[PDB]
Amino acid sequence: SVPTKLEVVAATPTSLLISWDAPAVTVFFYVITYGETGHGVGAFQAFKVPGSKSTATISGLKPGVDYTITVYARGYSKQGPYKPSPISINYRT
Amino acid sequence: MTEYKLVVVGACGVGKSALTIQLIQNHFVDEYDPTIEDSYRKQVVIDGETCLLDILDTAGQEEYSAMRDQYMRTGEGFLCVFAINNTKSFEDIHQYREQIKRVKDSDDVPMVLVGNKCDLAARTVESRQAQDLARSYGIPYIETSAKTRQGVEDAFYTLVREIRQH
Ligand SMILES: Nc1nc2c(ncn2[C@@H]2O[C@H](COP(=O)(O)OP(=O)(O)OP(O)(O)=S)[C@@H](O)[C@H]2O)c(=O)[nH]1
Ligand SMILES: [Mg+2]
Repeated sequence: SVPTKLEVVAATPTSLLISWDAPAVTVFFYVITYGETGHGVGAFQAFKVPGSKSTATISGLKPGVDYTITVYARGYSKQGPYKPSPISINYRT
Repeated sequence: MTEYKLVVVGACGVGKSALTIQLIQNHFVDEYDPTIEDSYRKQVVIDGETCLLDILDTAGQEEYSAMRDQYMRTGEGFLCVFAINNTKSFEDIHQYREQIKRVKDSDDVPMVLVGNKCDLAARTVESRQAQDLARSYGIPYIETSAKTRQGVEDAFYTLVREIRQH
């Protein structure tokens, strides 16, 4: 929902450069997750990037595998914790 | 009644929150909700001695040292958590330990090395490696799954035991 227009802008067989559009409000950080399409609970890897970024590099992917990539945004507002729904795409097969 | 300040640190997505909620609420959280900061308090009996667990469940891969230094200064014990399907999270442990040592100004801080998600089939960090790492640091290693509850009570209670035996 809240970061929009998640897309892959560069690829290698082992790595992806992804990009998204920041929301209007200030963000503390984004968490990026990646695992195989249809993975069970917990079968993913995750890292964090500052809220000033709107791209990230994912490494150590298996060549020719289909992945689900998800970007979460988190921060604080006067309404309390900012916890919007993440946005996801699938890439490679 | 004695209070123990425990801090759970480690990379993003390893199961720090799932572990803590499993201990506190006896339930597995299968939804991924990246943490900002969460604090929990629970009265328990460990080895027949009644005590209060004051648990800080931190955000993975904290970007700002001014944040990190606060909870590393107040914590009496640290669960250093990685995930057995995440090699990076394993290598990251070294930095977390270094940071803690630096803020404490000591080599002997009560700590437990925790390898979570042991219920997973496809594993990329072997027990051997983690046993070795733990050995070299001079701390316990506990394999856990927050999904099945394997080793969860063991991890936290062992950390409490380490603070008691400091
Ligand atoms: N299969 C399996 N999945 C697990 C296990 N522990 C946690 N998970 C899942 O992994 C995901 C991450 O769990 P979580 O506890 O939120 O990570 P975290 O370390 O707290 O993450 P953060 O707050 O630093 S970004 C969740 O979907 C959770 O259900 C486990 O032992 N086994
Ligand atoms: Mg968490």
